[PDB]
Amino acid sequence: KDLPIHACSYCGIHDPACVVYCNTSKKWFCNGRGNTSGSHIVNHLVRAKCKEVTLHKDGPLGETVLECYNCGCRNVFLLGFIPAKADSVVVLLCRQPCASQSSLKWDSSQWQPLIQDRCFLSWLVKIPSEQEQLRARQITAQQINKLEELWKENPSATLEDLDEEPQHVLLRYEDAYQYQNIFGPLVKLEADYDKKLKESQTQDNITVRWDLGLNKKRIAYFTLPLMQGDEICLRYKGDLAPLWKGIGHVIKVPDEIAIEGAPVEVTHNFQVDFVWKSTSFDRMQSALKTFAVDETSVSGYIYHKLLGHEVEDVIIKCQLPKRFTAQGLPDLNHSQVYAVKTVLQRPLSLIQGPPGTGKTVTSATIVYHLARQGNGPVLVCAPSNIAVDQLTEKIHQTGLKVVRLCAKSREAIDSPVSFLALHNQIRNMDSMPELQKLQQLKDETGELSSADEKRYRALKRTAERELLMNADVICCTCVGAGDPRLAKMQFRSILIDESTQATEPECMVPVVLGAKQLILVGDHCQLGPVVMCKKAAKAGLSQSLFERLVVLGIRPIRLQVQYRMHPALSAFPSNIFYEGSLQNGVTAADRVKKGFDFQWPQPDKPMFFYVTQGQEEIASSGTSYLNRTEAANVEKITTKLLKAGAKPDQIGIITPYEGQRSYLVQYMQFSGSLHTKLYQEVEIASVDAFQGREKDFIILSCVRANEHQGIGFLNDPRRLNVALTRARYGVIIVGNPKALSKQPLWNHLLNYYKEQKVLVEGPLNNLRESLM
Amino acid sequence: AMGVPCVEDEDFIQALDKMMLENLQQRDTMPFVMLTQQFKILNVPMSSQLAANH
Ligand SMILES: [Zn+2]
Ligand SMILES: [Zn+2]
Ligand SMILES: [Zn+2]
Repeated sequence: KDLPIHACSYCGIHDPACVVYCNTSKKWFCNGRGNTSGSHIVNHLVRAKCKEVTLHKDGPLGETVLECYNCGCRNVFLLGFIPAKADSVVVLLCRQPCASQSSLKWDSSQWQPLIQDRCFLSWLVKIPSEQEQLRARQITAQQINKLEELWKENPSATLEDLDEEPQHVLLRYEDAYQYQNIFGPLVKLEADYDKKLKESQTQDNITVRWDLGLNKKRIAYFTLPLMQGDEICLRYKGDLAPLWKGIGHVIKVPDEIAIEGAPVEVTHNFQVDFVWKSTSFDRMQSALKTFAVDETSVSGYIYHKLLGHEVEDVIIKCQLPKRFTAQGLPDLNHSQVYAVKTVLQRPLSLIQGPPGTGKTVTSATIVYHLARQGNGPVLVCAPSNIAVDQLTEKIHQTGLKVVRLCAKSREAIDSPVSFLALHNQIRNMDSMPELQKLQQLKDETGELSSADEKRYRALKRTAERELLMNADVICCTCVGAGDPRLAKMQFRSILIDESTQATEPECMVPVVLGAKQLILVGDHCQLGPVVMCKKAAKAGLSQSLFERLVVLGIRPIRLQVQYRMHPALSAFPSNIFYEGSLQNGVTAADRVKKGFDFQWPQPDKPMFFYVTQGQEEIASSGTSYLNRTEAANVEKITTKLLKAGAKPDQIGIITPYEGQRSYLVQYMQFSGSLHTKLYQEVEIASVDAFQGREKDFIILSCVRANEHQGIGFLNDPRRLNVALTRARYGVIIVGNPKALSKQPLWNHLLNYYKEQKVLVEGPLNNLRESLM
Repeated sequence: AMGVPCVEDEDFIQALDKMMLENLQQRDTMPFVMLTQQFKILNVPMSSQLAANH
């Protein structure tokens, strides 16, 4: 919904007791000063030069035009009360004549203007409390001045509506109306950009193949000269079977694409169009609107904290458990306990979870204890389905009733927690054998007759309400929180994992569903959200809520103990990105891989920088780089690790350039010494592909050998941080020191690796130190 | 207790005073009753001069 009809036309306050209808202007105004020196109606009556007002039906006086009891005069500037003598009656009279000595008999000497101290008498029109006004739109005397003039012939206009560049994201906001005015346009840029992009990805002469139609619904496979459940439109062109058109959902991302009547005899001349949907963008705008317009969507505290206002610290009146460890989950460490303890006693917390530090178990533990404060279901989100699924599984281990809500387009996708999916819980409700019967008919047929269908839908809403309303926890993606099925539902406690990977409007979709306790978990030193549109990204849409809050000065609680890396590997990132604060939950002995006879340049430090001084070159694409010498050195390192005992699927090669990634896979196929399959299972990608993932061993290929600005982890500290914190057991960087050292971050890195005597040269068999 | 006070707050204050001055010349709480036939009840505060005196 929008605001009501009787909302103050300046600030939007809509308490019936506070609003006054101007009879000429046909608009309402509250009796709060806001940021001005007088109430909003009085501001309006002076400027618009009106004198005639009416109060509101649902207010105290009922719907009464304010007028002189005696002569009917409606001029508020002449009106005031006089009281009877010794008696608690009071009438509204115009001062002259009606309220004048000779004309009267009642006490003329106690006449009191309707308009007192630049407001209507508080005891006739209520004055909005300060908390109400701090929540309203913050219009200034001057903006009213301008707005009141923009109405002299466009009465329908607002403050929001008063080209070139979009406004840049602010840190602090006057109110959520400004917040919507800033983010709203940015969200519109990403939506329009994305849509244009999707509709330009369309491809003409594609060879499709099929899977047997034994599974009822059919699959289609093809390779083009990008996510699961994305709707793709397949059209057949030619005369081997009549012109066909069908929609399918993606089930296998990549070369090969795979999408779940149709012409399964033909192979050639199909057309692929990528179907775009506004849903997530629609929902984001919706959230921004709800945030601005609905005072109940988030607590006063959270509203003011999120907008960057000064807000006094509040202790939440929750009860701490006896043991912080949740049942079903292994014991928390000192760092994680301190997080849980702290966050349960606060209305808004940020948890920073560095690589390997136990975010999910920490978040699951927090959600467990929130669940048992008993104030309805906890809402748990993450920007991505893989993160929700991971968190959903951990929460389920504690034995709470969890419902995984997902998009209707992703219901054919499997995951270890499909059995928790709402749609699957509904299917297995033996308690409603009518719904199951109607569902049998849908799945053996096309969509059902309008009577059948009304009934099915009704019972399906019932099923949904039953499961969700009784859930201890609901899990879905940030955007998924905007699902219609969760509208109409209040979430007092909300937790968002990996929030540093969503844009603010995304992250705000769930928050505006009743947040009174919000916990943002993330790491502003690892990758942030992807923003495809430069204008929007430059305007600041790439900043997350978490980040803005961190910049605002809100200090996240940091999980301090990492359990992933051998200590030598944690050392550098800890010192540079995490204030040297990371503790090692795993010892050096704990992190020698078994069946691994590899001879590190220094035996007890399993990392090194191999100097390659290859020339880079532009990939025949025209748009990237590759370094052939470096790639050669990478395969040779890959081969050594394999010979030494390492499992191929536990080797990752990270590289900033497609050209290198592409050359690197080609090279090992056509030039490795080991069997071709073995290399094929070694994952090669950008750091983006390795976010939130780990391997036993990581090789970095930096590619650049000349002076260069660079893309990727060459010039982004956050990407370097992720790059250096995927490996458990060892990491090897291959690159040109001279090229890399221009960047001060790499300079430190090289100086550190040198100081550790692990910057090396020459053949792998006889590796020596580099005297640069 | 000024808010974000503009140069156009001064103008309004002056505009409002004049407007009242101009329109004449031509011619814890306490319950009070108000005329309207119909009566309605207003809660007058102890702050006010109508309560403060009575
Ligand atoms: Zn107002
Ligand atoms: Zn008016
Ligand atoms: Zn009169």
